[PDB]
This record gives sequence, C-alpha cells and structure tokens, in this order.
Amino acid sequence: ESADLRALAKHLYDSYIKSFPLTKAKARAILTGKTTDKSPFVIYDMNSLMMGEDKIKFKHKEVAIRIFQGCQFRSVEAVQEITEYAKSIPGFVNLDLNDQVTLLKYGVHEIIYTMLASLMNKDGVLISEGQGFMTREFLKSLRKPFGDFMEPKFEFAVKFNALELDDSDLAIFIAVIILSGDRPGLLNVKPIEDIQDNLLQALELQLKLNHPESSQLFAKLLQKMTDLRQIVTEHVQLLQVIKKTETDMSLHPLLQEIYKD
Amino acid sequence: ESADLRALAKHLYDSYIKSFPLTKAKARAILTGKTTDKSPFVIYDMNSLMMGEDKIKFKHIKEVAIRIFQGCQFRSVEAVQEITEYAKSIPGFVNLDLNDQVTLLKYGVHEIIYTMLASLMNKDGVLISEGQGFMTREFLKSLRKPFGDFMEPKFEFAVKFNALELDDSDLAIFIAVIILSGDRPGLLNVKPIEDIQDNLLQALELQLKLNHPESSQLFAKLLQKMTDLRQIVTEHVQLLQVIKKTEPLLQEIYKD
Ligand SMILES: O=C(Nc1ccc(Oc2ncccn2)cc1C(=O)O)c1ccc(Cl)cc1Cl
Ligand SMILES: O=C(Nc1ccc(Oc2ncccn2)cc1C(=O)O)c1ccc(Cl)cc1Cl
Ligand SMILES: *c1ccc([N+](=O)[O-])cc1C(=O)Nc1ccccc1
Ligand SMILES: *c1ccc([N+](=O)[O-])cc1C(=O)Nc1ccccc1
Repeated sequence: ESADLRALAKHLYDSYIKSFPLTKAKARAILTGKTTDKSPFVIYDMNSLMMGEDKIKFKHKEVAIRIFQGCQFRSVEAVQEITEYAKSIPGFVNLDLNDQVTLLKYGVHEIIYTMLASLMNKDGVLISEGQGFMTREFLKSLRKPFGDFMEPKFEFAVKFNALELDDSDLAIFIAVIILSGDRPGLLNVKPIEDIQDNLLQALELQLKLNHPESSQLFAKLLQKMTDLRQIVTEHVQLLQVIKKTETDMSLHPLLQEIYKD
Repeated sequence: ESADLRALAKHLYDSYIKSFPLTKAKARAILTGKTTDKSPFVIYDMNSLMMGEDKIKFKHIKEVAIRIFQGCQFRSVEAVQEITEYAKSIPGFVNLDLNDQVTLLKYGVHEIIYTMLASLMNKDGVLISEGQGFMTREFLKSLRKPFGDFMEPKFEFAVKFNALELDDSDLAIFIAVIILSGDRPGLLNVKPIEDIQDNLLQALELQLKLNHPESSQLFAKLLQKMTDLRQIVTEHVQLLQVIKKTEPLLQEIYKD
C-alpha cells in the first residue's frame, strides 16, 4: 500500500538529514549567491589558494597534490557518512556482514558522485563544508594527471543535476544504490534484491509525488546509474596513474580498502 | 487521566512488539521455561562452539573469543536499529529537534541494550542468534583475560533486574523513559525531552502498579535500577578501549 512506502521515504529522508551535514538544499542556497548568510571564498588560481587558507580552515608540497590530499580526506569523510546512512536502511544491518561490506565497497563511489552533484554547478564545487568554492577551470588546469581527474564528475553533475532532484528524492535513490545485488562477491543476492525492490517501490511513488509533472523521472533517474558506473571506472584507473606517478604520496587506507578494482 | 496513560501504554507495547523480534515472553518460553516445542543449540565448551558455528547460521561468517566478540558487535548494531525504530513510535519523539533525537539515541542505546539483554539472560547463560542458541555463563567467563570478564558484570545485572519480574508491557514504557532522558550531554531543548518523560514516567508508574499489584514501590525500585544501567555502560565504554589496545570498512561499520 502507498501508506507504507510514504513511511519508508520519510524514514530515509530523516536519516539522510542526520547522516550528511551538507544537504543539496543547503548547497544550493550557498550557490545562488543571493543567499549571503555565509558566502564562499572562491578559489580560481594560485593566488586565491594562498588566501583560501588565510581565512578558510580545513583539517590542514606542490599545489596539485595538496589539493588532491585534502580532496582525499573529504572522500574518507563522505565514506564515513554514507556508512552511517547505510546502517539506517531497513534490513541493511541484518544482511550478511560480508555483503554489508560488499554493498558499501561498491555503492560508496556511486553515492559520492551523486552527492557531489548537489555541491556542483556548471562552474565549480563547494569545498570545506561550503566555506569554499573551487572553479571547474582552476581544477582543469593543475598538473597533467590532475587536470582532468575531476572534469567528468562535472559533466555528470550537470547532466545529473538536470533532474532537479531534491534531498528527499536523493535519500531513497542513495538507498537503491547501496542495495544493488549486481555487486561482485555477493553471498546472498535475493535478500538484497528484496530490500531494493521495496526501495524502488518507495522511489517510484516519491518521484511521482514530489515531481508530478515530471514523467518518467523514475526511468530517467535509474538510467543515470549508467553514467555513474562509468565515472567510477575512469576514477580508479586515473587513480592508478597516480599510484605510479606519485610513489611518494600515500593513500588513506579506508579508501584503499574500497579500491581492489 | 487514568485512561490516557493506559492508552499510551498499549501504544508503546504494540510498538515494542513490532520493533523487537524477540520479546521477553518469547525469550522466557524458550529459556528456563520448559516450552520444548523448540530448543536452542547450547554452547558449553570449545567443542560445542565449532559444532554450533557449523549448525547455526551466524551472519558474520580468527580465534575463539575474538569471533564471539564480533558476533556480539553485529547483534548490537541490529539492536540499535530496533531501538531507533522503536523510538520513532514514542509520541512526540519525532517532533523533536533532530539533533536532540540523535543525542538521546547516541547515549540511550547502550542502557537499552543491557536492559533488554536481561530479558535474554538467566543466571546460567544467555540466548543468542534470535534464540536459536544458548551460550552458558560459564563458557563465556572461560574466555581469554580480556574477554572472560567482559560478560560477568552483565549476568550480574540481569539477575537483579529479572528479579523485578518485569514483562514486555512494563519494559515498553521503561525503555521509552530511558531514551527520553533529558540529562544527556549536548541536548538543545530539554522541554519536550522532559515533558514526554513526565508523561512516560506517569504511564510506567500506573502500569507497574496495575500489573504488579503488591510489588510495593517497584517503580522506585525500577528507577534506582537506572543507576545500575549507567554504571555498567560506563564500565562497558571503558572496557571497549582496553580491547582496542589489543585489536577498515567494517571498522567504520562498528564506530561504537
Ligand atoms: O577539492 C575538492 N575537495 C576538497 C579539496 C581540498 C580540501 O581542502 C583543501 N582545499 C583547498 C586546497 C587544499 N586543500 C577540501 C575539499 C572538500 O571538498 O571538502 C574537490 C571536490 C570536488 C571535485 Cl569534483 C574535485 C575536487 Cl579537487
Ligand atoms: O553471545 C552474545 N552475543 C553474540 C555473540 C556472538 C554471536 O555470534 C557468535 N556466536 C558464537 C560465536 C561467535 N559468534 C551472536 C550473539 C548474540 O547475542 O546474538 C552475548 C549475549 C549476551 C552477553 Cl551478556 C554476552 C554475549 Cl557474548
Ligand atoms: C578526490 C581526490 C581523490 C579521491 N580518491 O583517491 O578517492 C577522491 C576525490 C573525491 O572525489 N573527493 C570528494 C568526494 C565527495 C565530495 C567532495 C570531494
Ligand atoms: C557485544 C559486544 C560489543 C558491544 N559493543 O561494542 O558496545 C556490544 C555487545 C552487546 O551487548 N550486544 C548485544 C546487544 C543486544 C542483544 C544481544 C547482544
């Protein structure tokens, strides 16, 4: 009955709020720029990067690397948050532990880039809890491996943000990503498949209710999962170019755990 | 109003049953209750464990005590989500500030676990794996220096707590009280968080008197037990970083 699926939506949207500080709704508020309750310092060249540390604090050496390093701890941080949100999906913690770990190992990137879109517009991305902004151009212009590491995310975000999803939608969508069943190494696909079937049932109703005039947003949404599986693959292989380019520069082990390609 | 308290009572009961798979009535039929319509595989020594791992379906597929500890970590993660779901049914819990909600859960979840662990225990040992198992108290004590003493003070508590002879309709209101505790560090608006508790304490108060007619002053006895929950949780939170001195994606699963 629709009555139940509305509850799973409200439930996930509540957990989504509690697991991620920077929601899409908050992100867009910062990004309009008409909302100046706090506006972001914009990094666009090396001289903004200088200032970008004067007054923006982050949790603390070529620029292109130290950017990446700070980009990397954010990744760790988002993995922590997704992990906290996953644990809230009804029945996730009831699944086999090997498969909990396997659903995370694989869904985390697809979620990371889904949510990165909330932080992006055609010109850049909010940094450091929104305190910052960093241009698509300043990113596209770092040292040669690093000068398009982050470019395709931007093209996906633009095409993905075209869906105009809000947070209540994302929360259900984020769930479906976690509970795929298509993941390699899964011990028990069918219980995963049953939760995901509920979650899709939840998504469909939500999308048709939250965006009434937007027909086949459910189908066009699900189809966006194609674009995701392809970002994830460009990323790992680009990341391997850096493990060889940068034998001196290390990689956070939690991230490493989720990269046995 | 007599009837409003009893109303919230049945609300909470109905919700606790739906949120908690293994209810105390259930647990007690299995346990010392000779309700041998089904029986749990029992773990009394090392030989029975490997037997039991092989028959029972543990959802966490490495030495003896460590494997037990992790399977314990797995159960608590599920319990948490049962507590969490249960909470959303407490009247007014959801109307709270979400930060406050997260705080009550954060600090209330251990006390609630060890409260409901009591329902799965007796002096001789404890039910495990949805009650498909029973792990004797002596086999648990018979674990390696870090691990044998982990579980003795819980068995300590359950015996005293179970002596109250509380049932699931009592534990319903009681755990609601525990959660809507307005003395948790960091809450932002303790008025509802205490307004509901004064409602909850009223309900529990009447409930105990009606279900336990001449258990004089059980309510008080049951509240002063709440000093024993805080005390254990403290000894438990302590005993979780003496083990981290011994012991990555699953580490982020179990961030305590
Ligand atoms: O830069 C990014 N993230 C961060 C990088 C550094 C950082 O700390 C920092 N900032 C500037 C310079 C050095 N370090 C914080 C973040 C963040 O997103 O939270 C980033 C975000 C999205 C995309 Cl698509 C690309 C990047 Cl390179
Ligand atoms: O056994 C307990 N928890 C579990 C530990 C392991 C486990 O899975 C398991 N069993 C045996 C060996 C290894 N792992 C399941 C449970 C459970 O409570 O459901 C337990 C329950 C109460 C108390 Cl006071 C102590 C423990 Cl150790
Ligand atoms: C940036 C640089 C390196 C990695 N990595 O090696 O995994 C990841 C990222 C990245 O995309 N970080 C991120 C995720 C989410 C939000 C902001 C930044
Ligand atoms: C067992 C081991 C570790 C923790 N911990 O990390 O805080 C907790 C527990 C525990 O008490 N598990 C449990 C809860 C509820 C029912 C059965 C078992």
